[PDB]
Amino acid sequence: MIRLIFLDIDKTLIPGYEPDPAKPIIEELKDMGFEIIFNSSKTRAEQEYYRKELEVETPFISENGSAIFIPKGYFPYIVIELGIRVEKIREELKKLENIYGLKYYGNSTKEEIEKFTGMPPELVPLAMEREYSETIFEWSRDGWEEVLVEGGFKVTMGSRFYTVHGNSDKGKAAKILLDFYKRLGQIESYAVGDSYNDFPMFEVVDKVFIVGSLKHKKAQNVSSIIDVLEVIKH
Ligand SMILES: [Mg+2]
Repeated sequence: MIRLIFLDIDKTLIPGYEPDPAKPIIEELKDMGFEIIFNSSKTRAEQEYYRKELEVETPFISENGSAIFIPKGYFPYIVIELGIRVEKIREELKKLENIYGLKYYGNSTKEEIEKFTGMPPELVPLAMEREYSETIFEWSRDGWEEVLVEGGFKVTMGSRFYTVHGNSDKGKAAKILLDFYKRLGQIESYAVGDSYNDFPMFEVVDKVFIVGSLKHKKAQNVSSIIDVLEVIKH
């Protein structure tokens, strides 16, 4: 049987932006025989950095399930796009930008982005390589969300800011990836997250953990990712 776990990153796997704290977690999960799938709002460029740093070479899912990346020849990258291109999102944000005082990646400076996100300077370039979504760092007037929703977009609160994306989510992407594993055998699925963008995942796995206080029906709350591992041991 295949044990697979979907791991969110920000505010779930690591405290901040440095990968180091997660090394022990990934090693332990690997020793326990898990297939570790990152499923984060982070861009593919950002996740490739974490993957390389943590030696994770499994499929991963980016920008709130907007795309599934499967390493060439992984199953006995191949990209499955499920969201919408970021240029279409920016076209609409541009129209709303000066109506709602919006600040997002496309209209903010590296400096602003660092201040908004608390991101280490050297990592900001990976965050700016967006393919299917935007992040709203701030606004000066409410109402833009309703407008984007009616325009066909999804607005989902993440670990730090709202994310504007297309017609997909972490669960739709997880569900599709889970089918690939099912062709290989029986699966015991887990999901670990921390915010609203993680809810769609919870609806598709057997066991669910939430790091922090956000409550969810099918989810068991814990204070940290370490706890998740302890619980799993049993
Ligand atoms: Mg998160």
